[PDB]
Amino acid sequence: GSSGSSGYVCALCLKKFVSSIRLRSHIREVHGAAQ
Ligand SMILES: [Zn+2]
Repeated sequence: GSSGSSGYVCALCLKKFVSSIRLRSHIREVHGAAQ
């Protein structure tokens, strides 16, 4: 396997973030996966 990508990226909007949490909540406010 190959390595590279360090940061985290959304699975829907495909947007990169600073940390995991910052991305998690983003999906709850932007994507709101708490339906
Ligand atoms: Zn997103």
